[PDB]
Amino acid sequence: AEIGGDHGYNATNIAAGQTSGAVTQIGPAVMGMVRRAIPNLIAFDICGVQPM
Amino acid sequence: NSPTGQVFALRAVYGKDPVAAGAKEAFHPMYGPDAMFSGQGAAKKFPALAASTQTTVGDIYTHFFQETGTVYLQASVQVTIDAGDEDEDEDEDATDAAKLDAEIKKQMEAGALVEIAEGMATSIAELQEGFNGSTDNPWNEMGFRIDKQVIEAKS
Amino acid sequence: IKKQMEAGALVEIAEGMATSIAELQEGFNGSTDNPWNEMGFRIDKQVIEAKS
Amino acid sequence: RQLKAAYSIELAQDLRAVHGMDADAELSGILATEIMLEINREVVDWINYSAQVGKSGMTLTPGSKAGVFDFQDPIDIRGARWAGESFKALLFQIDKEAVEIARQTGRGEGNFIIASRNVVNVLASVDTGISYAAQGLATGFSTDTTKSVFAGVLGGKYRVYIDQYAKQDYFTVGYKGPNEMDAGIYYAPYVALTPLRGSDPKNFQPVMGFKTRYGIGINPFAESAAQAPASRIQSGMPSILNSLGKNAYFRRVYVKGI
Amino acid sequence: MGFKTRYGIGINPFAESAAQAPASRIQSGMPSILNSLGKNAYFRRVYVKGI
Amino acid sequence: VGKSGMTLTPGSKAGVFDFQDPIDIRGARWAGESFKALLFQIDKEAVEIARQTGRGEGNFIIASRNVVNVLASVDTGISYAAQGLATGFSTDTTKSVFAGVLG
Repeated sequence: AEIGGDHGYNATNIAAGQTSGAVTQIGPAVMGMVRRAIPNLIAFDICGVQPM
Repeated sequence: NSPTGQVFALRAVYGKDPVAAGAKEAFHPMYGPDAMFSGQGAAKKFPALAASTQTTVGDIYTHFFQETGTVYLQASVQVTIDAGDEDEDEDEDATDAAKLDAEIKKQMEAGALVEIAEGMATSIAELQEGFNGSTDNPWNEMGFRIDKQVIEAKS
Repeated sequence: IKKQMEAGALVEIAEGMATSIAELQEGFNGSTDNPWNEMGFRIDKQVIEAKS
Repeated sequence: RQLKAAYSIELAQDLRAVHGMDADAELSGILATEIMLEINREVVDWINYSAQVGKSGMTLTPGSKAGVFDFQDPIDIRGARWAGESFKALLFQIDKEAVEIARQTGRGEGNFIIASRNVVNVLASVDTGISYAAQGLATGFSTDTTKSVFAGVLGGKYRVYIDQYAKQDYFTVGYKGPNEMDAGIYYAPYVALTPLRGSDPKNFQPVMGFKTRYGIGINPFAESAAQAPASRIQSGMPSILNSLGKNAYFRRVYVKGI
Repeated sequence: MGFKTRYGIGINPFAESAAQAPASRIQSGMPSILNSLGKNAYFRRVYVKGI
Repeated sequence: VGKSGMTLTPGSKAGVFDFQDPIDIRGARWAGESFKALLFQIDKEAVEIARQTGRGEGNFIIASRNVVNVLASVDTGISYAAQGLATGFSTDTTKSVFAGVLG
C-alpha cells in the first residue's frame, strides 16, 4: 500500500532525494563544511633576518 | 532530524583546473608543501626520480614519498638507485612505491641526494606569463574545489 | 579463527536493516517470508534440602 | 616567487548565494599562506642541507657507529639496561654535540634543536636533569604539531623545534648568537607580498596574483675548518660547495631504534 | 509487542588522509569495505601479547 | 593497523606489543620497569595520529579488560619505578566501562 520507501542507498539518489516510494525528499540536511587546517611555521629565530 | 544528511569538504588543489585528475591537496597534513612550486619549479620542469636512473652531480630530482609528500633532491654522488635488485620480490608484498622511497630514504641517510628548494631567477620572473616577446612561461595557479558526502539512516 | 582475525582477514562488523526491508516485514504490501526476530525469557528453579 | 589566481565571476555569485563563502578572500588567503609556507620550509631545508654529519670526529666514542645514535648498541648508551636509564644517555650525547659546535665556531654552544616527532617525544618521556633513572608519559613538551611546532625549552638551554615533514628520526643542533650576523644561514627579505590585480576586457573575469622577492646567504665562516677563502670574491648563495655538509653551526644526527 | 528505531552511522571526510581528492564529488558517506577498512586515520589499533 | 611505519621500532612484529620481547619493553627486567614501556608505546601512537589527521593528539583510548588494569598498576607519571595494586582506575566493568583519565 502507501509505503514511504527509501533511497537506494546510492550517493546520487540520496543527494537528489529520489526515493522508491511515494514521498520524495527535499534533500540531505547540511551538517556543516569541514576545511583543512593551516600547518604552522617553524619560527625564524634560528637564522639571520637581515633585510635587503 | 531528516532521513538523510550531507557534509561538505573543501580542498585546495595545486595547479590550474581544480577537478582535473592527479591534482595534489595543498595544505595536506601528511604531505609536505612543494617548496619549489612557487619558485624554480614555476620556471623549469625537473626529471622525476625513478628506479634505475643514474643521477649526475648537481641535477635536481623530484619524488613523492608515500607518507611525506613532494620533495626536491639534488644528488651529490653519481649513483644508480636500483643497487641490489630491480623489484623481483625482496620482501612481502610491499608495492614498489614502498620499496622505491625506502631505497631513496636510504640514500638520504648516506649523504646522497638531499632535500632542497629555491625561488626563481629574476630573469624569468620578470617575464612571467608573456612579456617582451616571451612565450610558453605560464606562472603556476591555485584553485579550490568542494565535494559532498551523504548518509541515509537505517533502522 | 582468532589467528586469522589478527591478520586482518576478518573483522567485527555490525549493520542495520535497510528501511525498504524494514517496512516490508512479515506482511505489509504483499511481501512474504520476511519474519521478525523475537526475544523471550525463561524461569528455572532449584531445590535445597536442610541437613541437621 | 609568484603566483596567480584568476577566479571567475559566476562562481563568485553562486558561491556567495549557496554556501556563504567569498571566493575572493579564499584564493587570496590560499595564495598568501601558500607562499609563506614555501619560504618557511625553504629555510629549514637549507639548514638540514648544510649541517655537518654529527656523531663523528671528536663526538664519537672510539667505535660505536660513526654517524647514528643507535638505541640498541651497548657502547652508545652507557651500557644502560632499562628504559628509564637509557633515554637519559641520549641527553648526554646531545650535550656532546653542543660543545663541539662551540669549538668549530668559537662563538657559543648550540642552543636550538630541530628534531622529528619521535625524538622530541622521547625527550618528553624522561626526566631531563640530575635525577634518578625515570620515564613516563610525555608531559613536559608539546609533541603535537597542530598546536605549534615548538616543543619548549629542554634543560633551560636548548630550544626544541619540531620538523613536521621529517623523513626519518633525527635531530639537528645549531647555535644562534644574539647578534643577527652570527647565525650560519641568512634570510634576506627584499620585497614583501605585493598584491596584483587585473581584468581582461574579453571576459571581465577578475585575475589576481602575488609577487615577492627574498634572498638567502650563509655566514662567511660557515666552512670553519679551512683557513683561507676560495677565490677571494665568492658567492654567498648556498650550493654544492659552500654549504653542503660543511656549515659549522649545524650538527645533525640520525637516531635509530626509536 | 514490538520496538523500532532509526539511526545513521557516518564517517568524516579526510579520514583516509592519504587520498587527497574524493572519487565522484558525491560519495557514500556511510562506512564501507572499500571506503574505510583500516584506512580511517583517526584510530590506531595495537595488540598485546603475553600479558 | 597501528605500530607500523614510523611507529614501528625495527625488529618487532609490526602490530603487536609483546611483553616477552626485550626490544618492545626496552630490556626491562621487572614489572615496575616493563609496564612503563607500555605507557611510552601509547604516547607514540597518539602523536602519530596528530600527523595523519592534522587536528590534534589522540585523547581517548579503548582497551581490553586486563590491559586497563595494567595501566592502573603502574606509576603513570614520570618517576623511578613502581607497581602494585590497581588503585588509580576502575577496572570494574559492572560499575561503568569508563575507566577514567590516564595521565
